[PDB]
Amino acid sequence: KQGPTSVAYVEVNNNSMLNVGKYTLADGGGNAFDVAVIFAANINYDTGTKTAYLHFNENVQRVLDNAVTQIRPLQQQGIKVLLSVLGNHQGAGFANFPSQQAASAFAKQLSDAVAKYGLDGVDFEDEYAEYGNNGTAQPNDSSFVHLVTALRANMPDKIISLYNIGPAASRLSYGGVDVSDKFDYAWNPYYGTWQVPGIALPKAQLSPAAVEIGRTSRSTVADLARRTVDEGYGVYLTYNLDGGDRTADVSAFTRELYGSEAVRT
Repeated sequence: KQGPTSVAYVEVNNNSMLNVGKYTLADGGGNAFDVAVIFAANINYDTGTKTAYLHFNENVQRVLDNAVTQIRPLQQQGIKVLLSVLGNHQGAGFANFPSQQAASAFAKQLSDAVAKYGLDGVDFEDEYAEYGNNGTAQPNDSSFVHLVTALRANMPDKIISLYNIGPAASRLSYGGVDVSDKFDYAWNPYYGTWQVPGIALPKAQLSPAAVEIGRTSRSTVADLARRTVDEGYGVYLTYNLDGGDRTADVSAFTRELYGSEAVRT
């Protein structure tokens, strides 16, 4: 298979990660999706101790406890699986840590989860944090840089991706360290649109197109897939793959990205 790397986010609350592996290219090809992303763990806040922590709802936790049956089959196929983290309405966000050590400790919880669950990386989604709640600070300049630096130092061989959105996304430099280069990918968060992430990453590691399997039009899927290749970008993001027969939606993008149809099951 040759072309942009395609990513599929799966809302494990109502959907199976295992559906990402059922799509392959009709030609010799290979997987229709290269990266699967578990949506989503959260950054919560312990108000009494003034410290943020990595929270996993029972559903995400179960995908994890059951990684041998929910994740390994994808990984055996060659599919890289990422854990995504989101704000959770608790004041604490990625651009919110008060010190390097606080940001580092959260970095550690992420790092450990990647190792404990044999994952391939972490994806950051700075949305819904609600900076200010529970006496937290507003976004500061150092927090996200501290987090990324610490996370990358812990797992130098894993993927760290940025969901282009929120305060953190534009706070990539503090001190003599710009953490842009510490990211493997950055993608557009808005479905059915083309929005080039501003992060100083090469076009091969960026995905300006964002489509939602099931809610974004088929002509739009092809158009953004074709534009991805033509413009020189190397990543293509698909949001919310379900368990329905999405063979034709997947083919609309595999055709442009790799010159082939998709086949399911």
